[PDB]
Amino acid sequence: SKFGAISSVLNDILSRLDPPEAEVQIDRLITGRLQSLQTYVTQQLIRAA
Amino acid sequence: EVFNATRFASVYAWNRTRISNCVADYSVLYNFAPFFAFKCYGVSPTKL
Ligand SMILES: *[C@@H]1O[C@H](CO)[C@@H](O)[C@H](O)[C@H]1NC(C)=O
Ligand SMILES: *[C@@H]1O[C@H](CO)[C@@H](O)[C@H](O)[C@H]1NC(C)=O
Repeated sequence: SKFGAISSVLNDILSRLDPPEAEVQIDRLITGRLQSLQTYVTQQLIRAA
Repeated sequence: EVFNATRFASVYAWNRTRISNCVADYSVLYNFAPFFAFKCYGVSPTKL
C-alpha cells in the first residue's frame, strides 16, 4: 500500500530521493506499517482470549 | 541541440523532442544555461 507517499517500495524511494526528501515519505510508510501491525496484534489477542 | 537553438516556439505551440536511446549527463544542461528556476517535482537534480 502506498499510504499517501511516493511509492510503496522503500528500496526505490530511497535511491530516488535525497534522505531529507525521502524522510517525509519514509515517515508516511512508517506510520502505515506500524498501524497495520498494531491492528494485527490486537485482533490476535482477542482471538487468543 | 534543444537548449542551444534559435526559435524556441511560442507557448501557444509548445515544441517537443522525444529523447531516448542515449545516456543523459545533465552537466551540459547545467553549463549551457544560467539557471533561474530549476523547480523539479518528480525528480531530484542531485540524483538525475
Ligand atoms: C550555440 O550555437 C551557436 C551557433 O552555432 C554557437 O556559436 C554557440 O557557441 C552555441 N552555444 C553552445 C553553448 O554550444
Ligand atoms: C522542434 O525543435 C526542433 C529542434 O530545434 C526543430 O528542428 C523542429 O522544427 C521543431 N518543431 C516545431 C514544429 O517547432
